Amino acid sequence: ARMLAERQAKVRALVEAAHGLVEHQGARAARGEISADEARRAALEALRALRYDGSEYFWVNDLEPRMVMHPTNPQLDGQDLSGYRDPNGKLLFQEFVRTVRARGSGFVDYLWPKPGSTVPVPKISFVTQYQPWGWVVGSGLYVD
Ligand SMILES: [Zn+2]
Repeated sequence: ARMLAERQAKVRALVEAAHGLVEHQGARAARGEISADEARRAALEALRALRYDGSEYFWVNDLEPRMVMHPTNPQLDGQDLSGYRDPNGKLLFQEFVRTVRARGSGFVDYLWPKPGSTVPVPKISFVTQYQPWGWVVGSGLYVD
């Protein structure tokens, strides 16, 4: 059974929620209520704090690509990701940026550890963009 389109739909749906949260903050900056900086910090505070289905999480990177906020591997924060490869050599962050720059959003598969461990395992993530800040927002499921 497969059965996996359903899980991908749920990831897609949670990432769309994260897109909503980000647009909501951006809109407030646009109307001049908070500075752009406050808006970005409020979005990151919510994304850093949120989990779903237990330990599933969101991260944010920019278009360089450079990490903005990663909640389970925070040592990546501010690091240049161009050239970051998983163990099969995949430039996965470059592929996120190409996908959103070319299609607006979409699924990208790659190898990445589960929270709390270090062995990269098969992952399928939905990534989306918030263009006014040059952000990519993502979340994925672990195939196994
Ligand atoms: Zn509101």
